Amino acid sequence: PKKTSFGSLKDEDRIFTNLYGRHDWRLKGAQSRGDWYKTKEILLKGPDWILGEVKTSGLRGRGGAGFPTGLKWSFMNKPSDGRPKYLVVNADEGEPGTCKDREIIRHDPHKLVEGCLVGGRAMGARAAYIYIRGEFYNEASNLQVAIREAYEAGLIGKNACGSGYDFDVFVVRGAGAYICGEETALIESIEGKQGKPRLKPPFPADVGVFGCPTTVANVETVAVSPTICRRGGAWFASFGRERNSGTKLFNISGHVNHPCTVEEEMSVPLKELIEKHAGGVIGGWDNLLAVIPGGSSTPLIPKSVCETVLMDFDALVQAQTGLGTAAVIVMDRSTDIVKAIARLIEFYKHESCGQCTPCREGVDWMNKVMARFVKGDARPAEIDSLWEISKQIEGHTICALGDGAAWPVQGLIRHFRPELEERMQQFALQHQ
Amino acid sequence: EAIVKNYPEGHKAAAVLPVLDLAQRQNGWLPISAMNKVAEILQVPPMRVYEVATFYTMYNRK
Amino acid sequence: TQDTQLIAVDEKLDITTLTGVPEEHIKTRKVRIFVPARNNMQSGVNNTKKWKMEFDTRERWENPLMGWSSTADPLSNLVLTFSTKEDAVAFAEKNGWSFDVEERKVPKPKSKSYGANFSWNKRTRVSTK
Ligand SMILES: Cc1cc2nc3c(=O)[nH]c(=O)nc-3n(C[C@H](O)[C@H](O)[C@H](O)COP(=O)(O)O)c2cc1C
Ligand code: SF4
Repeated sequence: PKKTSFGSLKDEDRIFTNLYGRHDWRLKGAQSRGDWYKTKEILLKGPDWILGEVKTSGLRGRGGAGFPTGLKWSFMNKPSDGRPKYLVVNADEGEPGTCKDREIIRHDPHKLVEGCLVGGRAMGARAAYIYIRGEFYNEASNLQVAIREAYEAGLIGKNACGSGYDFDVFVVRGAGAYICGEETALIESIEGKQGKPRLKPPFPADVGVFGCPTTVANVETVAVSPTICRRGGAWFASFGRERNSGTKLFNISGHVNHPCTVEEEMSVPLKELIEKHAGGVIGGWDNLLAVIPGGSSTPLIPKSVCETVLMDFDALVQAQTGLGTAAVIVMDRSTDIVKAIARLIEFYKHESCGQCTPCREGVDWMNKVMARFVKGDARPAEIDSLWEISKQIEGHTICALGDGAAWPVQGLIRHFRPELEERMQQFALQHQ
Repeated sequence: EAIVKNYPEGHKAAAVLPVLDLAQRQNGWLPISAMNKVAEILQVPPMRVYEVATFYTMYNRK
Repeated sequence: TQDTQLIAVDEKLDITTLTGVPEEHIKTRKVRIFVPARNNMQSGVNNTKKWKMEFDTRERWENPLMGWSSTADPLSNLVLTFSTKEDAVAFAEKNGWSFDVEERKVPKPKSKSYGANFSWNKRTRVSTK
């Protein structure tokens, strides 16, 4: 009735069986691994059944939102209105520490296109625009090879999978931006204009790409969608805590012996995951200083929090952080925490699209202030000023990049203020 | 033209990013003439083409 | 509702003979009743809510000395404010001044929608943001 000891998943329930590219990633290998099997029956079941089984799965947005993917995808169950319906798969993967999208695309692309096909059918979309980032040129070419194989096999195109539905997938390359990862900015960049995000009184379900309805979904979420249809929401709901189901991927990087990727069951203990899959923190677990749970946007937590925390949405939310993209970055006692965070703010300043004032001016201001903090040329009152500034841009920006840049500062301040104090005192008496 | 046909008719301006990337491949770096030539083929005003080139990092204006 | 030796004073109020204004500045002056328009440089509206009374401009020469803008019309800087046109138009002929009145210009309500910026068909779709 309850699998309290969540984690230690087995190979049978793993989705991306070809994660490390140890099997044929072409159509032949994907069909061998169990892809494109009874797809027509999924198509013939009807979009309501596809949406309904997603709610039973309790799938949450694996892109940094954690939204109830079933509820979100239900927004195009509305009848047709003359305008075409479009699906969009986010594949930017610009958040630091995030590598999962790269691996699925270049090692199991056929799952992705099938995900667009079943996803489009559920939401009634006409075509899927996979927005792969510009850097992933080899990945994009690998993705297109699978698309051509699917087109020749008759899985996609006119009468997709022999079910009457006509679905097409256009893989659109990026031109280099982290803000393109944002859903509305991605919708913007597809349209050909500058990649600034658009405000939302409206929503992509009503007004979106070319003005037609759209829904930006992460690569992982759509990729696991067909297997959810095959194995059921009940099978998917079995894993993970309540409201925390599924087997989210994990990108472990930083001061680990063997940084890697693993598709571990959700709500896994953080210590357990690092110990076996990654190999443990360099210099032993006691050498840990701080950990980035789910990417740069997610605030850091110290080792004391790291002692026992389940890797999921709710457990991290009560731990003053978020799951985000499950990008676990560890930082040992040899890591300059202030320098590392300042680099993250530097990245955010170099990636802000400059549209709204709080993100255009606040992030740059926070960059300059944090630069002084690294050198120590400041005063203790500046820490509080940095806190107020980070709150001023929080929730006042068009997209969640401003909140995505304010959280690391808030995370650093509330957990390493004595380190900041010591550095400033060190600067003070040195320059006497 | 295959790039443009990927997008719905009437919104051919969406091909600005891939087409401008194509000019990069056969020129290494895109000069102002390449950014103007992209405007003519795509009917987009040159100012909008200039916006895309400067915003995204990959486009080597130098 | 006040018995204070009340008498019928129907004739219009003609206090002009008491304000001491000379004869010249009481007929040949054409006052204007208007709601001032917003300074187009700015966008605030807090200066277009009270009716203003002003007198027509007159000669303004230059001094033989350093050359300020001299004048001989005392009713040049006099600007009065009234909260309603009726009060303003009543103060003119009560003081005995020929007036012209311009009705308040109310900015008509304009329907604005953010979603129109990205329209599937209509030419209102913008090319930049
Ligand atoms: C600055 C920023 C960057 C983002 N980058 C990505 C990204 O690279 N991939 C992604 O899937 N979602 C990204 N998102 C989240 C999207 O805006 C959106 O919420 C999500 O892609 C929707 O799909 P999902 O529900 O499957 O996560 C980003 C958001 C922000 C604010
Ligand atoms: S927060 Fe930054 S990236 Fe997002 S819309 Fe505002 S300026 Fe642009």
